[PDB]
Amino acid sequence: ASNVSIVQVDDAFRQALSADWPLVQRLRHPVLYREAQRDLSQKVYQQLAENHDRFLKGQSIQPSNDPRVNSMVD
Amino acid sequence: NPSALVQAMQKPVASVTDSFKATLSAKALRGVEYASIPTEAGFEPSKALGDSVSQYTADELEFLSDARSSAELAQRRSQVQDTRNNYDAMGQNMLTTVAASMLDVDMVIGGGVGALSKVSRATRLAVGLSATITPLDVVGTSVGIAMSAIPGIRKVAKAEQVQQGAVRGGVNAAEDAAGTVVPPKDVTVPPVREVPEVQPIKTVADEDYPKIDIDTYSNKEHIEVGRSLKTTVQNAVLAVTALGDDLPEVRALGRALGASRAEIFNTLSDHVRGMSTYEKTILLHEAAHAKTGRSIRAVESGAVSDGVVYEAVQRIKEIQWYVKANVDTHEFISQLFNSEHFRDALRSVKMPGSDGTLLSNLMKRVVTLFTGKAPNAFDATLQAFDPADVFLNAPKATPDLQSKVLQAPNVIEMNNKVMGALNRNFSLYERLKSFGYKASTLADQLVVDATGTEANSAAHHARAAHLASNVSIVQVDDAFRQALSADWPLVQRLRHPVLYREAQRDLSQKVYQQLAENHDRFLKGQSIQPSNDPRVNSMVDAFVNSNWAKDELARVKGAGINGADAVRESPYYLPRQHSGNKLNDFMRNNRQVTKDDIVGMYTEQFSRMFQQNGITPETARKLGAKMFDNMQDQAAHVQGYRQSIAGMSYDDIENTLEALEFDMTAQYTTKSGDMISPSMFVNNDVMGLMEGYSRRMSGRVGLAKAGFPDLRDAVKAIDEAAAEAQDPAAALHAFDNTMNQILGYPTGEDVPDILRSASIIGGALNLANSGIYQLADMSLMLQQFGITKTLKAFGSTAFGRNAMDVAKSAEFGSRLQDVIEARHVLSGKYRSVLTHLEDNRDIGSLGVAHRYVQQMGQGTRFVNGMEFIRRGQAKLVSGLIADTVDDAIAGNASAVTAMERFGLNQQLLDELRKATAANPDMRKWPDSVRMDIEAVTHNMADSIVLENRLGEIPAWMQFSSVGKVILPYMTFVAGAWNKILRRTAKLDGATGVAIALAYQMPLVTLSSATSIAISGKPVTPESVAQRALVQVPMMSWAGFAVDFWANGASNNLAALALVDRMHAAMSSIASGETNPESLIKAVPFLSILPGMRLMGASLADDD
Amino acid sequence: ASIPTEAGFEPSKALGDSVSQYTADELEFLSDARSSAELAQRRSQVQDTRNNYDAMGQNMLTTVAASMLDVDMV
Amino acid sequence: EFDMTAQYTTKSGDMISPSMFVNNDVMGLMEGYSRRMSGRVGLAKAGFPDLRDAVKAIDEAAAEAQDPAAALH
Amino acid sequence: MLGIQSWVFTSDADEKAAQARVSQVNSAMNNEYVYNQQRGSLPALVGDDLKSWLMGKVASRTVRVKDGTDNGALLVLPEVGDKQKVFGSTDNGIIESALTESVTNFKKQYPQATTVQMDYDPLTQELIFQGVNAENQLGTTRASIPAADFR
Repeated sequence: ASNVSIVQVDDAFRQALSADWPLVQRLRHPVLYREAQRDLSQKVYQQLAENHDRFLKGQSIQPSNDPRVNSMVD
Repeated sequence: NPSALVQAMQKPVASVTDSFKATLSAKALRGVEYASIPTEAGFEPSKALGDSVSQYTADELEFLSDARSSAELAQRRSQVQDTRNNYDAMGQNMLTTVAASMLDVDMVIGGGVGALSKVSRATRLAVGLSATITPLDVVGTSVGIAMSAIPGIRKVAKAEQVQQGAVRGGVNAAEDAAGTVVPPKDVTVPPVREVPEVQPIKTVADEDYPKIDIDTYSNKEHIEVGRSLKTTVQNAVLAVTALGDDLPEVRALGRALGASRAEIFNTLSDHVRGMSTYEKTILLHEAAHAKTGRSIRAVESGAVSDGVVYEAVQRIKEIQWYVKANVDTHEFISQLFNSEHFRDALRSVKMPGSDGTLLSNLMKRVVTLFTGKAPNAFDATLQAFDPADVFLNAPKATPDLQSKVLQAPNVIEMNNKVMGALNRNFSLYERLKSFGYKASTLADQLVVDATGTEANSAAHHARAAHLASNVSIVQVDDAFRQALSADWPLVQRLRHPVLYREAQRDLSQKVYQQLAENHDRFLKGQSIQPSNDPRVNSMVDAFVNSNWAKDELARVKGAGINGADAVRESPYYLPRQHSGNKLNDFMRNNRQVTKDDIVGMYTEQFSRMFQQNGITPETARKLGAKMFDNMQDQAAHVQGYRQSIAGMSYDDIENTLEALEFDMTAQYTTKSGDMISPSMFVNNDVMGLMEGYSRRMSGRVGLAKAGFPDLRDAVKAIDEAAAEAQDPAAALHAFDNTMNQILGYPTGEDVPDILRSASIIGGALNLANSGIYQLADMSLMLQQFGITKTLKAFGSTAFGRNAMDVAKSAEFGSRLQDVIEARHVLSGKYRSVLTHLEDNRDIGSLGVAHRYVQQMGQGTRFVNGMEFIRRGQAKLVSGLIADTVDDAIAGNASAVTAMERFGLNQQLLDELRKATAANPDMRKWPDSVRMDIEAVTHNMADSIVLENRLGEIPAWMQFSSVGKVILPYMTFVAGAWNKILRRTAKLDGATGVAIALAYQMPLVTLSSATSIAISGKPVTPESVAQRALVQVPMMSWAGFAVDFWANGASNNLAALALVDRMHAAMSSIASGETNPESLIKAVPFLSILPGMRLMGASLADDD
Repeated sequence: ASIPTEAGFEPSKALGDSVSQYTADELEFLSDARSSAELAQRRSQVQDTRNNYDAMGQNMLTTVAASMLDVDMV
Repeated sequence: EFDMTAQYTTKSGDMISPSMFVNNDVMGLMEGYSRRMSGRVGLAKAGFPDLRDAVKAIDEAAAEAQDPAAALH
Repeated sequence: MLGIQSWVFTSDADEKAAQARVSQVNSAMNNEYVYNQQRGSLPALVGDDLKSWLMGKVASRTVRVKDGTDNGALLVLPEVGDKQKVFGSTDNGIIESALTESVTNFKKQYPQATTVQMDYDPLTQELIFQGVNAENQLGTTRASIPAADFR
């Protein structure tokens, strides 16, 4: 049951870097390519901290100005 | 058939608003300027635009779809065009559009055409340009520029010089004429001398403007020269070689390096000329550290596998490893330069795998790095390896700040001092903790705004809860305004100010009465029926659909706040209270009724109510008398907590029994035969009854969630904490004052609501490297400009002299300070005057309203702004009266012979002097003489308003020395207003942010000047400007801009929503992320600077 | 997995008249497309799937063993 | 319970806080949670909602074989 | 349109001015293109047609101030809502003559400045002059003039 829903978020992470990193580029700069994932992970993790604490206290949620984060959260 | 299967198995298309997030997205902050336009029945904004919807950018449509009537749509379509025209000009330079996000008041406070779209475009532009070398620095510099332009001032000119200059135009501009009419054959000199018609005006550069620059090199490696001009290393080096004819032929090394950071010199072509030959070689020697830029790229995957450099890094790291066993890269490389015997150590060893000393092959690879030309120039560097004021500096923690009061030696003190100048609460939280340990634990539960934990103070929760209410109070406020939009055009309101006030009192009574019936009928299962007055139906409908009535009853039951289940619920609910004002006002006109009758009146009710409990007659009279003593205290605003701890603070019987059901129709008979009933003294207004309830219930809900659902232990926890400090008396007073502010009670001081400021505490280090300090420093220098100009303006005018001089005298400065601060008027004896003036007159009574209704744009921005000035002036007038009454009681004969002009006589004065001597406290006047001196003052209050309209000193007021400063004030301000409208002539947002400051700034200056003198220190412009900061920190200056933009319930939404947008960004910054979005959102106080420029510079212009 | 989603794409509206050349399960496999490129690639794979099984149809028994030996199917 | 923002000062003057050592990745934080909660839910439905008796039931079963050391392992 | 006088015999000084002015025009065109693209109002053209469109857009806002030295100076006026409120007239032949004193003073104060840029600040009703460098970089020199006296 869990994996049926973990996958839907995995496919969103892959699609967020499909552009800006074609297969040919990944083969040239292996080390730097890893940081492009660490940056998005940090951003999304931080964004999900705010919306939780605001939800728990009856306030309102607001979106971010980076188009990838909104899609990842959705 | 088959196509049915395809769509049956597809998934539903997403909504058309799920996309466009961060562009569409709070309507209250966008319709303030159109509030008072009546709604149109059956209007539909989509059906009215028709084909025209194809000429908008998907957010202009969002702003246009709010129209409720044709006129509103017509006005919105007009504003959308000015919004384009303004931004067309700013598009000429890309950087300026980045700074537009932080400096356009309409966009940062409210009312603009789209706010998210501009921010989400500025962030993308800032990221793009960096491909001033990182996205944060682009944001930081975009505002450093666009604010450093020295303004020009007007000055009087001699007519002859201007005409000479203008004549040299035309000529030099008519040589391009063809001259085919009246050829040169037919020209002659005229027999009279002409002269053009130019005006006598000059322009002169200002002298007091500061030289603002932003530091963007502290957090990066950089080179200092002569420890200003800022350039880059690859730019400086070339200049050295060109102007380097006195160098050993080293010059070739410089040329090679120049084809291979930030630099600062404490005109570039001449800076290097004023240097000795030795220094400018050390400049190249330190520039040889270019390896660092290349060592980093080979650690990160930037230089993926590029030969030469990739191999050189590997075979430098190998040598770095070798030296450990047998005898990071940055320290090794640095040691290669900054030492002598370290180099000597490597000479005494040969490599294990090739010829040459270990040192020799190490150098071979450095040349490959800082030149990049693969593997002859080794001799040059070898000889360059053999005291000057050039150094290579590693990143440092504390930036360079130009303001005097912010410099600190370490990072903790600097952080403490920066937050003090922004928010009021910080200096309060700091002062609470000095009372020992028990105070420290309790402080965290009341005022702090934690950034790293769930447990958060009571003020934070109260602030969060107080926004929900206002989201629904506003929808009813806009209905009241629309009910009188007809029958009262703006021109009529300005003629009949007094009568206009009754048109509201009538509707309030009607609606209040209507909501009483529908509640009692709903509670008994009957049916509701509408009324025959069309306004009442609309007002009631706007109230039911507002939906706040059930929301409040649901929220208050949350956390189980004491005896709240006893209340009963219905959509038409509305609380009940008595009013001490209606009692006094009725007892003033009628004097056949005395205190002896009201107490007897309440005795009859009390005796009948508790009959079943055997209430003895004496207790009936005691309760009757204690319903009058604590009713006068309600009108004078002298109440506070510790008297409503039994239950909630909205029941009139509990508050009477705690101090040791009414028929409302039973008729009592007085001594004189006049009949009386308790219904005449009930409160009637709606809005003033909704805001009071909401504000106190928000404060109670916020306090419960912090851990005190009942106040009984809240008191005990304070009494116990205070008995630890060396002076228990002060600590208890401080905590009592804080609690009164939180719960929403009148403390008697003139300060903004506690909920309007934040107390962010968190990580000092992360904030410093974000760059907020540099932006806070800039906004703090411009205060010097405005205050200096204000002091000069006082020094110039004749009225400014003797007015800046009374403030120094110890004989009068103290009283003027009290008159400005309104400390004798807000609570206590004299509040009757302020109550009478406040809610019994309109903007038409100012006089200045008539004189400017046509220059200023005749719109909402005029009426909305004039209320602020009304509420400013009333306090001054009341304070003047209060001062001149106490002076008369003191003994000043000249005042007594002016007091009697309005009805005093020996009998009143003797009794007043007797009463004041027995008790000097006098929280209220005695009942024996209340109704006479109260009427004497009210007669005076009316007269001054009529004679003083023009801004003049009445004949009978010539005795008062302090009055010579207050009465003529409004003429001084009118001068500044004229010069500003002679410069812009629009009255847009930037002009409002200037006019408000023009009115409000001088009072702060006078108060601060008075405060400094009494402390025995010299009063210089810098001293006054620094002392003003500990009264109105930066984030409170923005309060005035909001106060002049919106009025009433709409003010709270804007004022509160700025603070949370700041806390929510600084919390993310303190955690470890520094997205430029966060930096943009984290400085809302930076909006008022361009408005400050207009006011500050406009005070120097000649007339 | 790694193909970005297309805003407002609809697999039924893009096929149009072509939906009349499939066997009621190829349509099931084709209705999952979220963007034009994904549909183009699915339509390509469906053709190789026909070509492979055309050859195996020469003998009836071999199609029985295809159920247990085709990795893509099991 | 931890403040996560309060700043400590080391001997050398460098400042330090506990926020620097928190986990950040998402997927590696989702899979770990799901895998262990699935294992706990499965064990409960078999008759051991709490592990305290699960340990005891093992300690008692091992002391029957000829070599208790191996069975417990 | 560049304002150079010599058309038969030219020295290197004219070549340097022409080289600087070409880069100035290129920077102006780049700024115009960026501003148009951000608002989403670019036309459906490519290559030479787009180049001609941009050149025609820029050509209308060019003014050749006269005095100060040989070849005078070249400026590009900023875009404004309506010219009659700021400049006081819709004809460039009067603004060209009126800007002479300000340009001469600005060049006298800062001899090292080679080119001048002009910008408008609507908030304070102010006109700003600043020196510019190649590569779209900006210098440190700046000046300010109110609009009232210019009108």
